Amino acid sequence: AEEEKRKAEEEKRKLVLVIVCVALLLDNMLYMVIVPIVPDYRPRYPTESEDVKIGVLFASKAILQLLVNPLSGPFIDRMSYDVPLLIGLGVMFASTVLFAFAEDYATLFAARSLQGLGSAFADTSGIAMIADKYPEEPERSRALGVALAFISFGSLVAPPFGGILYEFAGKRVPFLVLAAVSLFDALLLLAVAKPPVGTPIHRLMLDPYIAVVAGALTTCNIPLAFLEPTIATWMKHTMAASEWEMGMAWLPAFVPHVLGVYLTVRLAARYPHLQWLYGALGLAVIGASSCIVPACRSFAPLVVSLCGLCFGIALVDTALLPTLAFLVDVRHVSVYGSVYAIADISYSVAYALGPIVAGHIVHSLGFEQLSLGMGLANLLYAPVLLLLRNVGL
Ligand SMILES: O=C(c1ccc(Br)nc1)N1CC2(CCN(C/C=C/c3ccc(Cl)cc3)CC2)c2cc(F)ccc21
Repeated sequence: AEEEKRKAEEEKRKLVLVIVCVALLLDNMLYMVIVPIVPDYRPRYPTESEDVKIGVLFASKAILQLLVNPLSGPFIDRMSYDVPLLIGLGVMFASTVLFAFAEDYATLFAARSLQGLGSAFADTSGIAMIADKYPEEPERSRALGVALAFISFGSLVAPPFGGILYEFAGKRVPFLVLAAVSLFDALLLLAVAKPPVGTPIHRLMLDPYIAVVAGALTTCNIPLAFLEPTIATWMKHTMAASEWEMGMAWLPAFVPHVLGVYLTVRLAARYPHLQWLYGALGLAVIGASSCIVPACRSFAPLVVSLCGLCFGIALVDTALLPTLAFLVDVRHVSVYGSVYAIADISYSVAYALGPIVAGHIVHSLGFEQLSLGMGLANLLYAPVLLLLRNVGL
Protein backbone atom coordinates (compact mmCIF):
# COMPACT_ATOMS: atom_id res chain seq x y z
CA ALA A 1 0.00 0.00 0.00
CA GLU A 2 3.12 2.15 0.16
CA GLU A 3 4.43 1.32 -3.31
CA GLU A 4 0.90 1.89 -4.67
CA LYS A 5 0.77 5.43 -3.26
CA ARG A 6 4.36 5.96 -4.46
CA LYS A 7 3.39 4.98 -8.02
CA ALA A 8 0.35 7.26 -7.76
CA GLU A 9 2.63 10.15 -6.76
CA GLU A 10 5.02 9.38 -9.64
CA GLU A 11 2.07 9.39 -12.06
CA LYS A 12 0.84 12.67 -10.56
CA ARG A 13 4.27 14.24 -11.12
CA LYS A 14 4.62 13.01 -14.72
CA LEU A 15 1.11 14.12 -15.73
CA VAL A 16 1.95 17.64 -14.54
CA LEU A 17 5.38 17.73 -16.21
CA VAL A 18 3.98 16.70 -19.62
CA ILE A 19 1.21 19.32 -19.42
CA VAL A 20 3.69 22.08 -18.46
CA CYS A 21 5.95 21.11 -21.39
CA VAL A 22 3.02 21.15 -23.85
CA ALA A 23 2.00 24.59 -22.53
CA LEU A 24 5.55 25.89 -23.08
CA LEU A 25 5.54 24.41 -26.60
CA LEU A 26 2.29 26.20 -27.47
CA ASP A 27 3.55 29.44 -25.93
CA ASN A 28 6.74 29.51 -28.01
CA MET A 29 4.63 28.46 -31.02
CA LEU A 30 2.68 31.70 -30.50
CA TYR A 31 5.80 33.85 -30.01
CA MET A 32 7.44 32.55 -33.17
CA VAL A 33 4.36 32.50 -35.41
CA ILE A 34 3.20 36.06 -34.75
CA VAL A 35 6.47 37.75 -35.84
CA PRO A 36 6.05 37.77 -39.67
CA ILE A 37 2.32 38.42 -39.37
CA VAL A 38 2.41 41.87 -37.68
CA PRO A 39 3.99 44.00 -40.51
CA ASP A 40 1.34 42.66 -42.93
CA TYR A 41 -1.34 44.74 -41.18
CA ARG A 42 5.01 30.28 -49.29
CA PRO A 43 7.20 30.58 -46.12
CA ARG A 44 7.79 33.96 -44.52
CA TYR A 45 11.03 35.67 -43.57
CA PRO A 46 10.72 37.13 -40.02
CA THR A 47 11.10 40.92 -40.25
CA GLU A 48 10.07 43.61 -42.72
CA SER A 49 9.73 47.43 -42.46
CA GLU A 50 12.15 47.74 -39.54
CA ASP A 51 11.56 51.29 -38.28
CA VAL A 52 11.18 53.08 -34.95
CA LYS A 53 7.38 52.69 -34.80
CA ILE A 54 7.21 48.91 -35.33
CA GLY A 55 10.34 47.66 -33.53
CA VAL A 56 9.03 49.15 -30.29
CA LEU A 57 5.89 47.05 -30.84
CA PHE A 58 8.07 43.96 -31.31
CA ALA A 59 9.95 44.82 -28.10
CA SER A 60 6.77 45.70 -26.16
CA LYS A 61 6.53 42.09 -24.90
CA ALA A 62 10.06 42.05 -23.51
CA ILE A 63 9.88 45.56 -22.04
CA LEU A 64 6.60 44.75 -20.30
CA GLN A 65 7.88 41.51 -18.79
CA LEU A 66 11.07 43.38 -17.81
CA LEU A 67 8.84 45.85 -15.97
CA VAL A 68 6.56 43.18 -14.43
CA ASN A 69 9.00 40.46 -13.20
CA PRO A 70 10.51 42.36 -10.17
CA LEU A 71 6.97 42.60 -8.81
CA SER A 72 5.90 39.16 -10.09
CA GLY A 73 8.66 37.50 -8.07
CA PRO A 74 7.13 37.74 -4.57
CA PHE A 75 3.67 36.85 -5.92
CA ILE A 76 5.15 33.45 -6.74
CA ASP A 77 7.14 33.35 -3.48
CA ARG A 78 4.15 33.94 -1.18
CA MET A 79 1.58 31.98 -3.19
CA SER A 80 1.95 28.56 -4.83
CA TYR A 81 2.93 27.86 -8.46
CA ASP A 82 -0.44 26.49 -9.66
CA VAL A 83 -2.20 29.84 -9.20
CA PRO A 84 0.32 31.97 -11.21
CA LEU A 85 0.53 29.22 -13.85
CA LEU A 86 -3.25 29.32 -14.30
CA ILE A 87 -3.21 33.14 -14.35
CA GLY A 88 -0.49 33.09 -17.01
CA LEU A 89 -2.35 30.57 -19.18
CA GLY A 90 -5.58 32.55 -18.82
CA VAL A 91 -4.11 35.85 -19.96
CA MET A 92 -2.19 33.99 -22.68
CA PHE A 93 -5.53 32.64 -23.95
CA ALA A 94 -6.94 36.18 -23.86
CA SER A 95 -3.97 37.46 -25.90
CA THR A 96 -4.21 34.56 -28.36
CA VAL A 97 -7.86 35.21 -29.17
CA LEU A 98 -7.05 38.94 -29.25
CA PHE A 99 -4.60 38.35 -32.12
CA ALA A 100 -7.34 36.59 -34.08
CA PHE A 101 -10.05 39.12 -33.22
CA ALA A 102 -8.44 42.40 -34.28
CA GLU A 103 -6.36 43.98 -37.05
CA ASP A 104 -5.51 47.55 -35.92
CA TYR A 105 -2.17 48.91 -34.69
CA ALA A 106 -2.97 49.59 -31.02
CA THR A 107 -4.93 46.34 -30.72
CA LEU A 108 -1.93 44.39 -32.01
CA PHE A 109 0.14 46.39 -29.52
CA ALA A 110 -2.17 45.29 -26.69
CA ALA A 111 -2.08 41.70 -27.95
CA ARG A 112 1.73 41.74 -27.98
CA SER A 113 1.91 43.32 -24.51
CA LEU A 114 -0.45 40.75 -22.99
CA GLN A 115 2.00 38.08 -24.14
CA GLY A 116 4.62 39.72 -21.94
CA LEU A 117 2.10 39.81 -19.09
CA GLY A 118 1.50 36.10 -19.73
CA SER A 119 5.16 35.14 -19.97
CA ALA A 120 6.15 36.98 -16.76
CA PHE A 121 3.89 34.63 -14.78
CA ALA A 122 3.63 31.39 -16.75
CA ASP A 123 7.25 30.85 -17.81
CA THR A 124 8.83 31.47 -14.41
CA SER A 125 6.06 29.48 -12.70
CA GLY A 126 6.67 26.51 -15.00
CA ILE A 127 10.41 26.47 -14.41
CA ALA A 128 9.84 26.94 -10.66
CA MET A 129 7.41 24.01 -10.57
CA ILE A 130 9.88 21.81 -12.46
CA ALA A 131 12.63 22.80 -10.02
CA ASP A 132 10.32 22.24 -7.03
CA LYS A 133 8.92 18.79 -7.81
CA TYR A 134 12.42 17.33 -8.45
CA PRO A 135 14.53 17.98 -5.33
CA GLU A 136 17.20 15.38 -6.13
CA GLU A 137 20.08 16.20 -8.46
CA PRO A 138 19.87 13.98 -11.62
CA GLU A 139 16.07 14.11 -12.04
CA ARG A 140 16.21 17.92 -11.85
CA SER A 141 18.61 18.07 -14.81
CA ARG A 142 16.61 15.43 -16.71
CA ALA A 143 13.34 17.36 -16.33
CA LEU A 144 15.20 20.55 -17.30
CA GLY A 145 16.44 18.74 -20.40
CA VAL A 146 12.96 17.58 -21.44
CA ALA A 147 11.57 21.10 -20.85
CA LEU A 148 14.32 22.68 -22.96
CA ALA A 149 13.70 20.09 -25.69
CA PHE A 150 10.00 21.00 -25.90
CA ILE A 151 10.78 24.74 -25.82
CA SER A 152 13.39 24.36 -28.58
CA PHE A 153 10.87 22.38 -30.66
CA GLY A 154 8.14 24.99 -30.27
CA SER A 155 10.56 27.85 -30.98
CA LEU A 156 12.59 26.38 -33.86
CA VAL A 157 10.41 24.10 -36.01
CA ALA A 158 7.26 26.25 -35.62
CA PRO A 159 7.75 29.34 -37.96
CA PRO A 160 8.28 27.58 -41.36
CA PHE A 161 5.03 25.64 -40.86
CA GLY A 162 3.12 28.45 -39.16
CA GLY A 163 3.79 30.74 -42.11
CA ILE A 164 2.71 28.23 -44.74
CA LEU A 165 -0.47 27.45 -42.81
CA TYR A 166 -1.02 31.20 -42.38
CA GLU A 167 -0.80 31.83 -46.15
CA PHE A 168 -3.65 29.48 -47.06
CA ALA A 169 -6.49 29.78 -44.55
CA GLY A 170 -5.92 33.26 -43.13
CA LYS A 171 -5.36 34.67 -39.68
CA ARG A 172 -8.60 33.83 -37.87
CA VAL A 173 -9.10 30.05 -38.05
CA PRO A 174 -5.61 28.77 -37.01
CA PHE A 175 -5.33 31.13 -34.05
CA LEU A 176 -8.85 30.20 -32.93
CA VAL A 177 -8.11 26.47 -32.97
CA LEU A 178 -4.71 27.00 -31.34
CA ALA A 179 -6.31 29.08 -28.56
CA ALA A 180 -8.82 26.24 -28.16
CA VAL A 181 -5.90 23.85 -27.65
CA SER A 182 -4.49 26.31 -25.08
CA LEU A 183 -7.74 26.44 -23.08
CA PHE A 184 -7.95 22.64 -23.30
CA ASP A 185 -4.44 22.44 -21.83
CA ALA A 186 -5.37 24.80 -18.98
CA LEU A 187 -8.56 22.85 -18.21
CA LEU A 188 -6.61 19.58 -18.19
CA LEU A 189 -4.10 21.06 -15.73
CA LEU A 190 -7.10 22.09 -13.61
CA ALA A 191 -8.49 18.56 -13.74
CA VAL A 192 -5.11 17.05 -12.73
CA ALA A 193 -3.55 19.43 -10.19
CA LYS A 194 -6.72 20.50 -8.27
CA PRO A 195 -5.60 23.64 -6.38
CA PRO A 196 9.32 29.55 4.29
CA VAL A 197 9.30 33.35 4.33
CA GLY A 198 11.67 33.56 1.34
CA THR A 199 14.39 36.04 0.47
CA PRO A 200 13.81 39.37 -1.30
CA ILE A 201 15.01 40.35 -4.76
CA HIS A 202 16.91 43.27 -3.16
CA ARG A 203 19.64 40.90 -1.87
CA LEU A 204 19.63 38.11 -4.48
CA MET A 205 21.48 40.31 -6.98
CA LEU A 206 24.27 41.27 -4.55
CA ASP A 207 25.16 37.57 -4.27
CA PRO A 208 28.07 37.39 -6.78
CA TYR A 209 27.29 33.86 -7.97
CA ILE A 210 23.72 34.90 -8.81
CA ALA A 211 25.24 37.94 -10.54
CA VAL A 212 27.62 35.91 -12.70
CA VAL A 213 24.82 33.50 -13.72
CA ALA A 214 22.60 36.52 -14.49
CA GLY A 215 25.33 38.01 -16.68
CA ALA A 216 25.93 34.70 -18.45
CA LEU A 217 22.25 34.29 -19.39
CA THR A 218 22.13 37.77 -20.99
CA THR A 219 25.44 37.34 -22.82
CA CYS A 220 24.44 33.91 -24.17
CA ASN A 221 20.93 34.99 -25.20
CA ILE A 222 21.72 38.34 -26.90
CA PRO A 223 23.18 36.87 -30.18
CA LEU A 224 19.71 35.49 -30.90
CA ALA A 225 18.38 38.91 -29.98
CA PHE A 226 20.55 40.59 -32.62
CA LEU A 227 20.64 37.93 -35.36
CA GLU A 228 16.95 37.03 -35.70
CA PRO A 229 15.66 40.48 -36.92
CA THR A 230 18.56 40.95 -39.31
CA ILE A 231 19.68 37.82 -41.18
CA ALA A 232 16.62 37.55 -43.47
CA THR A 233 17.16 40.87 -45.23
CA TRP A 234 20.91 40.15 -45.26
CA MET A 235 20.55 36.88 -47.19
CA LYS A 236 19.24 38.82 -50.21
CA HIS A 237 22.35 41.04 -50.30
CA THR A 238 25.19 38.50 -50.37
CA MET A 239 23.90 35.32 -52.03
CA ALA A 240 20.18 36.11 -52.71
CA ALA A 241 18.74 32.64 -52.29
CA SER A 242 15.11 31.74 -52.90
CA GLU A 243 12.47 32.51 -50.29
CA TRP A 244 12.21 28.87 -49.19
CA GLU A 245 15.96 28.97 -48.46
CA MET A 246 15.76 32.21 -46.45
CA GLY A 247 13.16 31.56 -43.75
CA MET A 248 14.10 27.91 -43.21
CA ALA A 249 17.66 28.54 -42.01
CA TRP A 250 16.79 27.88 -38.35
CA LEU A 251 14.96 24.60 -39.11
CA PRO A 252 17.99 22.22 -39.37
CA ALA A 253 19.35 23.87 -36.19
CA PHE A 254 17.10 21.81 -33.89
CA VAL A 255 18.70 18.33 -33.90
CA PRO A 256 22.10 19.71 -32.70
CA HIS A 257 20.22 21.56 -29.93
CA VAL A 258 18.58 18.41 -28.57
CA LEU A 259 21.81 16.44 -29.01
CA GLY A 260 23.64 19.14 -27.05
CA VAL A 261 21.07 18.93 -24.25
CA TYR A 262 21.42 15.12 -24.34
CA LEU A 263 25.23 15.40 -24.17
CA THR A 264 25.39 17.80 -21.24
CA VAL A 265 22.69 15.95 -19.25
CA ARG A 266 24.29 12.52 -19.75
CA LEU A 267 27.78 13.83 -18.92
CA ALA A 268 26.56 15.98 -16.05
CA ALA A 269 25.16 12.82 -14.48
CA ARG A 270 28.74 11.49 -14.51
CA TYR A 271 30.67 14.58 -13.37
CA PRO A 272 28.64 16.62 -10.86
CA HIS A 273 31.01 19.57 -10.48
CA LEU A 274 31.91 20.39 -14.10
CA GLN A 275 28.84 22.46 -15.05
CA TRP A 276 30.95 25.64 -15.03
CA LEU A 277 33.19 24.11 -17.69
CA TYR A 278 30.12 23.01 -19.66
CA GLY A 279 29.01 26.65 -19.56
CA ALA A 280 32.41 27.89 -20.73
CA LEU A 281 32.46 25.28 -23.51
CA GLY A 282 29.01 26.45 -24.57
CA LEU A 283 30.14 30.09 -24.70
CA ALA A 284 33.12 28.93 -26.80
CA VAL A 285 30.97 27.73 -29.69
CA ILE A 286 28.58 30.68 -29.17
CA GLY A 287 31.44 33.09 -29.81
CA ALA A 288 32.87 30.98 -32.64
CA SER A 289 29.53 30.81 -34.47
CA SER A 290 28.82 34.52 -33.97
CA CYS A 291 32.25 35.23 -35.44
CA ILE A 292 31.93 32.76 -38.33
CA VAL A 293 28.38 33.60 -39.61
CA PRO A 294 29.32 36.43 -42.08
CA ALA A 295 32.18 34.41 -43.60
CA CYS A 296 29.64 31.79 -44.70
CA ARG A 297 28.86 32.98 -48.22
CA SER A 298 26.92 29.94 -49.47
CA PHE A 299 23.78 28.58 -47.81
CA ALA A 300 24.96 25.29 -46.26
CA PRO A 301 27.84 26.94 -44.29
CA LEU A 302 25.37 29.58 -43.08
CA VAL A 303 23.14 26.73 -41.90
CA VAL A 304 25.97 24.91 -40.10
CA SER A 305 27.02 28.15 -38.37
CA LEU A 306 23.48 28.54 -37.04
CA CYS A 307 23.38 24.94 -35.87
CA GLY A 308 26.59 25.54 -33.92
CA LEU A 309 25.00 28.72 -32.53
CA CYS A 310 21.97 26.69 -31.41
CA PHE A 311 24.24 23.99 -29.95
CA GLY A 312 25.91 26.56 -27.70
CA ILE A 313 22.70 27.91 -26.15
CA ALA A 314 21.68 24.31 -25.37
CA LEU A 315 24.97 23.73 -23.52
CA VAL A 316 24.83 27.03 -21.59
CA ASP A 317 21.14 27.02 -20.63
CA THR A 318 21.25 23.38 -19.57
CA ALA A 319 24.45 23.82 -17.55
CA LEU A 320 23.35 26.96 -15.69
CA LEU A 321 19.65 26.49 -14.88
CA PRO A 322 20.01 23.56 -12.41
CA THR A 323 23.15 25.29 -11.10
CA LEU A 324 21.03 28.29 -10.13
CA ALA A 325 18.55 26.12 -8.21
CA PHE A 326 21.38 24.26 -6.45
CA LEU A 327 22.94 27.64 -5.62
CA VAL A 328 19.77 29.12 -4.11
CA ASP A 329 19.40 25.79 -2.28
CA VAL A 330 22.84 25.60 -0.63
CA ARG A 331 23.33 29.34 -0.09
CA HIS A 332 19.85 30.79 0.60
CA VAL A 333 16.43 29.48 1.67
CA SER A 334 14.71 27.01 -0.68
CA VAL A 335 12.30 29.20 -2.64
CA TYR A 336 12.29 29.34 -6.43
CA GLY A 337 10.32 32.40 -7.51
CA SER A 338 12.68 35.33 -7.13
CA VAL A 339 15.79 33.68 -8.55
CA TYR A 340 14.04 32.61 -11.75
CA ALA A 341 12.59 36.11 -11.85
CA ILE A 342 16.24 37.25 -11.91
CA ALA A 343 16.77 34.71 -14.71
CA ASP A 344 13.86 36.17 -16.71
CA ILE A 345 15.19 39.71 -16.23
CA SER A 346 18.47 38.37 -17.63
CA TYR A 347 16.66 36.91 -20.64
CA SER A 348 14.42 39.92 -21.28
CA VAL A 349 17.09 42.63 -21.09
CA ALA A 350 18.43 41.31 -24.42
CA TYR A 351 15.05 41.02 -26.17
CA ALA A 352 13.96 44.48 -25.03
CA LEU A 353 17.08 45.97 -26.65
CA GLY A 354 17.61 43.88 -29.80
CA PRO A 355 14.65 44.71 -32.09
CA ILE A 356 14.94 48.46 -31.41
CA VAL A 357 18.60 49.11 -32.26
CA ALA A 358 19.61 46.07 -34.39
CA GLY A 359 18.49 47.34 -37.80
CA HIS A 360 19.72 50.85 -37.08
CA ILE A 361 23.25 49.74 -36.15
CA VAL A 362 23.31 47.52 -39.22
CA HIS A 363 22.25 50.51 -41.35
CA SER A 364 24.79 52.77 -39.63
CA LEU A 365 27.94 50.60 -39.66
CA GLY A 366 27.35 47.08 -40.97
CA PHE A 367 26.46 43.50 -40.14
CA GLU A 368 29.99 42.06 -39.89
CA GLN A 369 30.91 44.62 -37.23
CA LEU A 370 27.89 43.57 -35.13
CA SER A 371 28.88 39.91 -35.49
CA LEU A 372 32.54 40.51 -34.63
CA GLY A 373 31.58 42.66 -31.64
CA MET A 374 29.25 40.03 -30.22
CA GLY A 375 31.81 37.27 -30.81
CA LEU A 376 34.39 39.49 -29.11
CA ALA A 377 32.04 39.79 -26.11
CA ASN A 378 31.45 36.03 -25.91
CA LEU A 379 35.19 35.31 -26.15
CA LEU A 380 36.01 37.96 -23.53
CA TYR A 381 33.39 36.56 -21.14
CA ALA A 382 35.86 33.78 -20.23
CA PRO A 383 37.55 35.09 -17.00
CA VAL A 384 34.18 36.02 -15.48
CA LEU A 385 32.92 32.41 -15.40
CA LEU A 386 36.02 31.24 -13.46
CA LEU A 387 34.16 32.30 -10.28
CA LEU A 388 32.25 28.98 -10.19
CA ARG A 389 35.03 26.74 -8.84
CA ASN A 390 33.32 26.70 -5.43
CA VAL A 391 29.76 25.47 -5.99
CA GLY A 392 30.89 21.86 -5.54
CA LEU A 393 32.26 22.57 -2.06
O1 LIG B 1 13.34 31.98 -30.25
C1 LIG B 1 13.39 32.18 -29.08
C2 LIG B 1 12.50 33.30 -28.49
C3 LIG B 1 11.36 33.04 -27.72
C4 LIG B 1 10.63 34.12 -27.25
C5 LIG B 1 11.06 35.41 -27.57
BR1 LIG B 1 10.09 36.96 -26.94
N1 LIG B 1 12.14 35.60 -28.31
C6 LIG B 1 12.85 34.60 -28.77
N2 LIG B 1 14.30 31.40 -28.22
C7 LIG B 1 14.46 31.57 -26.77
C8 LIG B 1 15.26 30.39 -26.29
C9 LIG B 1 14.32 29.63 -25.51
C10 LIG B 1 15.01 28.63 -24.57
N3 LIG B 1 15.96 29.28 -23.71
C11 LIG B 1 15.28 30.03 -22.64
C12 LIG B 1 14.40 29.04 -21.82
C13 LIG B 1 14.33 29.27 -20.50
C14 LIG B 1 13.44 28.21 -19.85
C15 LIG B 1 12.15 28.52 -19.44
C16 LIG B 1 11.36 27.54 -18.87
C17 LIG B 1 11.84 26.26 -18.72
CL1 LIG B 1 10.80 25.01 -17.98
C18 LIG B 1 13.12 25.94 -19.13
C19 LIG B 1 13.92 26.92 -19.70
C20 LIG B 1 16.91 30.10 -24.41
C21 LIG B 1 16.31 31.01 -25.50
C22 LIG B 1 15.83 29.73 -27.52
C23 LIG B 1 16.76 28.68 -27.68
C24 LIG B 1 17.10 28.24 -28.96
F1 LIG B 1 18.01 27.23 -29.10
C25 LIG B 1 16.53 28.82 -30.09
C26 LIG B 1 15.61 29.85 -29.94
C27 LIG B 1 15.25 30.30 -28.65
